[PDB]
Amino acid sequence: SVPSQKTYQGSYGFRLGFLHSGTAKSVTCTYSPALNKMFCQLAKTCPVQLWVDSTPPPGTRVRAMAIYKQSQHMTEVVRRCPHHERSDGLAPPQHLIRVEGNLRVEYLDDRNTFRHSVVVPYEPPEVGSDCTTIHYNYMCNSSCMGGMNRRPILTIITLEDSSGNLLGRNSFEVRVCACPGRDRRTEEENLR
Amino acid sequence: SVPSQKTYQGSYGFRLGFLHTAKSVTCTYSPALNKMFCQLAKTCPVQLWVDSTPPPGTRVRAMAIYKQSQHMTEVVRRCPHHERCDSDGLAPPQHLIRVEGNLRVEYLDDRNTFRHSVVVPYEPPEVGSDCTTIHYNYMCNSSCMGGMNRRPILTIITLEDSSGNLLGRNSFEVRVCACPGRDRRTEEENL
Amino acid sequence: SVPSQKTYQGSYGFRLGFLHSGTAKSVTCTYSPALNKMFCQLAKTCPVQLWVDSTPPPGTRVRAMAIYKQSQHMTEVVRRCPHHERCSDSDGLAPPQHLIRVEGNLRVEYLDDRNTFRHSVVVPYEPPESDCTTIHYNYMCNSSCMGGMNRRPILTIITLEDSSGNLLGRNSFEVRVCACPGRDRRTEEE
Amino acid sequence: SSVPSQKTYQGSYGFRLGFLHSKSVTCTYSPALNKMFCQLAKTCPVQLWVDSTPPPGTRVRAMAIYKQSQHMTEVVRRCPHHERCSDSDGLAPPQHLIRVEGNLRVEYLDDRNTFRHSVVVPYEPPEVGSDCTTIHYNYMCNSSCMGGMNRRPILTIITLEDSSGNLLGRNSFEVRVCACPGRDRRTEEENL
DNA sequence: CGGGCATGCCC
DNA sequence: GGGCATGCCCG
DNA sequence: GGGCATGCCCG
DNA sequence: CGGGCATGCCC
Ligand SMILES: *C[C@@H]1C(=O)C2CCN1CC2
Ligand SMILES: *C[C@@H]1C(=O)C2CCN1CC2
Ligand SMILES: *C[C@@H]1C(=O)C2CCN1CC2
Ligand SMILES: *C[C@@H]1C(=O)C2CCN1CC2
Ligand SMILES: *C[C@@H]1C(=O)C2CCN1CC2
Ligand SMILES: *C[C@@H]1C(=O)C2CCN1CC2
Ligand SMILES: *C[C@@H]1C(=O)C2CCN1CC2
Ligand SMILES: *C[C@H]1C(=O)C2CCN1CC2
Ligand SMILES: [Zn+2]
Ligand SMILES: [Zn+2]
Ligand SMILES: [Zn+2]
Ligand SMILES: [Zn+2]
Repeated sequence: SVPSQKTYQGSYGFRLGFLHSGTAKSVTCTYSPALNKMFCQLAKTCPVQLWVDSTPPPGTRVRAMAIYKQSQHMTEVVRRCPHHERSDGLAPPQHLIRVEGNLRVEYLDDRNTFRHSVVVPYEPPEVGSDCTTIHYNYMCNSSCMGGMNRRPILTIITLEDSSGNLLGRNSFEVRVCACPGRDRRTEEENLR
Repeated sequence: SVPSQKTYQGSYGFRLGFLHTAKSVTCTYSPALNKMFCQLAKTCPVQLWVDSTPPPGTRVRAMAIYKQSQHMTEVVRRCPHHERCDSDGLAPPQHLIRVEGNLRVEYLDDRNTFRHSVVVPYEPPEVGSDCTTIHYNYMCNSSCMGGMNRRPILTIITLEDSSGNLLGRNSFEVRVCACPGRDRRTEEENL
Repeated sequence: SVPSQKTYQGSYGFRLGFLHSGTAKSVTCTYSPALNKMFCQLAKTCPVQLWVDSTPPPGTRVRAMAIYKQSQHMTEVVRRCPHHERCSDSDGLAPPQHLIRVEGNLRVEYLDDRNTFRHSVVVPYEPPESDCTTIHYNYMCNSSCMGGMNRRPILTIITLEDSSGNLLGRNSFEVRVCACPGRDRRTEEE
Repeated sequence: SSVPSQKTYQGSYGFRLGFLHSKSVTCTYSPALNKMFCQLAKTCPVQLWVDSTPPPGTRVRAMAIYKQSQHMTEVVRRCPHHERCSDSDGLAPPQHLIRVEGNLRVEYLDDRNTFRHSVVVPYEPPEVGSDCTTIHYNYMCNSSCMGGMNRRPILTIITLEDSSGNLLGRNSFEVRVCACPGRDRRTEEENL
């Protein structure tokens, strides 16, 4: 079954935050609140903030998974194109989404659905901060032929206990493109 | 190594011909550039013109190479995406160049140079015709990532005997694109 | 014995020309007239123009050779550093030890001189398509490489030769291979 | 190549390392980073402290590995320039990064199975009136050497072993070989 | 930092 | 055919 | 000890 | 694009 994308704050008040990087043409990543859509470049750092009202228990994990947004493509596993599949020392070459700068990263190929995901332990924010940040990398362009092939995707962020039970969920659309600033302005202008 | 490009009409007067830039054209040839513009997997007719007919057993080989000397040693092959596609029943999935409509087509993977080539027997022109046309197919765009990767290529057409000895050679540049008529006008106007 | 660097226009009025690309920090190759010095990045295209008053005969060749500019280093052969001489930058035609390559010419020829041990690269002269024939040189080590040039400045000598090697003309220019030619040209000119 | 263990192991003899007290200085050790900053080919003293005297024939082996997990499987060796510099003392083969000075009983190993380099000397008990044994190490490449360590930080693994090579103890410390150890220690400390 | 264009694709 | 979608070369 | 030389990084 | 850091080296 297609994994759920429904927003769910859960008993810890789980919410996502994003950096507000603007729409300069050269911007490596930028988030559009009006679209709830992240625009980023291939393999560049894509910060995602985790916000909670109450700290989840030790053993809590944070999983990221991509699915196709269009209903006719939702049952197809999101994976890297054959060119980019051919790197780093921790992530499987087939996985679209990586976590950088975290040696506790763990990747999953699902036994039943064959979907890819990446999971890290939830770590509480630093003494001064009010949120925890994960540095994601997207390893294919949305336009990659033989891969996403111009099909829009969503990234589903799930807060899990140690057993994998759901504690909270949030999602956002992603476009991996060469020009995130240009493309965000173009789509937001097309809301008019 | 690097195969020869030298035009060589040889003992039989071997030369190439091409049919005769709108944005609908499946293929278009530029005499000014000696360059064929064609779309992926669409008919690319090349005419064989000879002054004298070659003997029975003569073969016609086609091979692609990169035009730039910095890439000329790299084997031209299909990109990873299209390699994973669309066979006609005989063409191996990694070969860039195919021949359509010839049951006697042979595809060669050289055991030593690793270069790909496609070979058909030479047929004399039909009654009333003064040339023999072979319908080639290019199975990747010049821009295909992980393949030609926007590098221009040349197609080398060689006339060979059954033993592989050279009888004649010609060549032409080729760009496999989505809008051949458009790119031909741009290149001819950027000179 | 050090190869000659004496400018000689010869019977064909042989001069060099360079593209004027400014001093932006990311410029891949820029020429300073005040210094007669080329600032370029490693393995990037460095255009050198050949200007002649009359077309030299067929068979004419164009050779490029690097020598150290300082007199106390002039007898040392300019070569790549031990690190770079082990890469795979091949290009299919160039020797791994040679500092200077020509890109985009299948008729390129490289020489290790049997007597002087010096490296040079030669291409056939081809008439302009332009008022000038351009050769695309690549320099395969930074001026600062340890065990190679080691921050010593070099001169590139361009010689026009007939098919037998006789001198038809000669010109030269200083070269710095660096990460940021735009920044370094400004610093050296200041 | 498989990565040698870095696990601290005091062993039956309570083996531990010590360092002398610390911008013109040739070497300096930072307790906050467990990191040694030293100059190329300069004396880098390392103290051996034991609670009990190991048996005769015990040896002390030093081996370098890259600290980052990405480069951990790569053998640490001298850059091509320094390997050709012929700056040998007469004992160390030119490819070895780590040398021992002032000990003619030194032995250098090019492991036939792992291809790792190491340098080993006999363990000498502390002299009368002393509490530790000092080995004077030399590092023959800067951390920044192109074609060698190439700005990748390394760890030095010191092992105590018997005559046959069996492990008796292990410690480790990060090391940066640079031109100005005092400047670079101050810089790295001040970034924490 | 990115302007300008290459190149697939849709109307 | 006009124009958009979307990557990238070189400063 | 400043401070420059110079490869590199970062968007 | 430049700003500026990393880092060997010079006064
Ligand atoms: C949104 C709802 C809930 O509150 C839980 C988790 C997700 N769905 C179904 C049950
Ligand atoms: C949009 C992207 C960028 O960030 C710069 C300017 C245009 N493209 C390629 C490089
Ligand atoms: C969400 C948190 C904070 O409180 C500040 C700004 C972004 N992160 C890290 C520090
Ligand atoms: C040039 C090509 C074609 O053949 C049609 C019309 C314009 N483009 C895309 C489809
Ligand atoms: C040298 C010649 C010319 O006259 C211009 C500038 C560079 N080349 C080609 C065109
Ligand atoms: C000067 C060099 C370059 O060309 C760019 C900008 C600054 N450095 C590194 C990348
Ligand atoms: C840091 C190093 C030193 O040890 C002295 C002073 C500054 N540099 C070069 C010499
Ligand atoms: C081992 C220890 C001692 O006993 C003195 C000499 C060396 N080290 C510091 C002081
Ligand atoms: Zn891809
Ligand atoms: Zn393809
Ligand atoms: Zn070098
Ligand atoms: Zn070194």
